[PDB]
Amino acid sequence: RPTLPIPDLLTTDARNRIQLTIGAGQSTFGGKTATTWGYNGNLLGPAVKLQRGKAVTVDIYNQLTEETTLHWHGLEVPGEVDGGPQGIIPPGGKRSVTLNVDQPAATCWFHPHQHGKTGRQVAMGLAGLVVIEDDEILKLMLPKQWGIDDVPVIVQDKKFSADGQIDYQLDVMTAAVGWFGDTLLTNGAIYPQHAAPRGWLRLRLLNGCNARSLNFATSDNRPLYVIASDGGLLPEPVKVSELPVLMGERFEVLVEVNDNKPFDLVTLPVSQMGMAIAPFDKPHPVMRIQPIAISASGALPDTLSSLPALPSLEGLTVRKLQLSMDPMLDMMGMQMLMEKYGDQAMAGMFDFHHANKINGQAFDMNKPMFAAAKGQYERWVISGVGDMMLHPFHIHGTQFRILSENGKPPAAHRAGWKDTVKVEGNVSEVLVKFNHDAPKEHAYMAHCHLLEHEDTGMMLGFTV
Ligand SMILES: [Cu+2]
Ligand SMILES: [Cu+2]
Ligand code: NA
Ligand code: NA
Repeated sequence: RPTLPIPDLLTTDARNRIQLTIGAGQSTFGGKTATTWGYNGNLLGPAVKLQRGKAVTVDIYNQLTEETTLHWHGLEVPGEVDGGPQGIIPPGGKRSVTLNVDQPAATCWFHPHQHGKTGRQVAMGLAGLVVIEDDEILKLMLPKQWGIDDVPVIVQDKKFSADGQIDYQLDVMTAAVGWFGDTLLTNGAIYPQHAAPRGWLRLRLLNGCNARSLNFATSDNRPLYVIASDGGLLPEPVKVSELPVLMGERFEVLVEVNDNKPFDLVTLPVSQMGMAIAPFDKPHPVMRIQPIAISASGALPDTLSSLPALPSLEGLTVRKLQLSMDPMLDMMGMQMLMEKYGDQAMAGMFDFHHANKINGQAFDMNKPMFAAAKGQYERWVISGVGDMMLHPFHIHGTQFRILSENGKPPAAHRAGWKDTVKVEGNVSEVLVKFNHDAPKEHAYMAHCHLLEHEDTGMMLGFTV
C-alpha cells in the first residue's frame, strides 16, 4: 500500500499572510493519470492552521482558466470573506481576505462555491483543511504530531472514465441522487497505509464526497473515541463502534494503538440511494493502520471542554425551510439509476437545473430570502418531508446546536457544535446564532451539502 499523503500544515509568514494557489495538474490513480485540481499542488490542498484571536490575510491566486470561489466551511467570518457564490476570483486573478478567527479550536475545511459548478470543482480535486487552535485545546495533551499521531483523513469517492480522467457530470441522475463513483480515495490515494505510534492515534475525519454518506469503523471492531465535531471539542469523549459522517462533516476520533497488529479504518454500507452499489455493498477499507514503536505521548482526557447551555426556546425567532424536489426529477433520476445499475441501486431502501428548491424557490443569487438577526439565537426548522433523499443541510457563518435531528434528539457525539444537520424525509431543528454580518452583495448560504442538489437549486442566501 502507498503511504497516506499528509496535507502540508500551512501557517502564517512574517507578515501574517498565507498564500493559496488554485491550479490544474496531474494525478495518478491505479495506473492511469487524470487531470486534477488542487490548492498549492495537483490535488486536494494544505491544512491552513489558524489561531483563535489572530488575524491572517489569505492571498488567493486563481490559476485556473475558469472562475472559482473559495469558501471556508465551518468558519464564523463576515459574508465579505465567506467565499460563497458571489466571491468570484477571476481566472488569472488574485483576491485577498482577512480572516479574524474568533471561535473554538476545530477542524474546519475549504472548497469552491462556484455557482452551479461546486460539485464538479470539488470532484476535480479542490478541497483543503482548516485546523483552528486555541488556548484551551493545547492544554489537553492530545496527540499533536501532525502526520504522525495527528492525521487528517479526507475521504472521497470518484468515478473515472476509460481514459483515466475523472468522469463528472451534472445530469438528470446526478441532480437527483448525487455524483458518486466506485473508487474510494483517502487524502487522494487508493487505500493507503498510515504508520501510527503505539498509544493513541488521532484522526480528523472529513467526509469530502459530493454525495456519498459514510460510516466509519475498524476491521477488528476496536472502538472510536469521538472527541470533536464540526465546530470543535465535545464536552467529553463519546465512545462508539461506528461513526456515520455526512457530506461536509468532520469528526476527530482517537483510536487505541495498543499492540503491533495492523487493522483497517473501514466504512460500512449505508442506506442511501445509489450508495450501496458494489463495491460499497460491503464493508470497504479506507486505510490500513500500521503500528510502529516510535515516540508518542498523546492522551485521551476524561473531560475535553465546557460548552454553553442550549438557550431557552421561548421567544426565539423560528424560520421554516422546506427542501423539495421536482417530482419529475425524482422519477427520471430513480429510473436512470435502475437502467444503469439494475436492482442493486435501491439496496438499504425537462430542465433539471432548477428542479431542487428551498421554500419553493431554486437558489437566486440576487434575492436573499431573509435577514437573520445578529447575535441572537434563532430556531431554524428544516423539513425534508415529502421526499426520500438524504440532505445534509449546512448553514454558513455559524456553528449551531442540533435540537432535534430528523425526528429525534441528536446522538451525544452530535449534540455539541455542528454546522451540518441531517434532513431525510423528516424534520430537524437547530439553534443558530450569527456573530458576524453579511450584506446582500456577499450573503450567507444555507444549503443541502449534497453538491448536485446545491448546484441545481437547493440553496438560499440570507443577510445578517
Ligand atoms: Cu460552509
Ligand atoms: Cu439535498
Ligand atoms: Na502571495
Ligand atoms: Na480502545
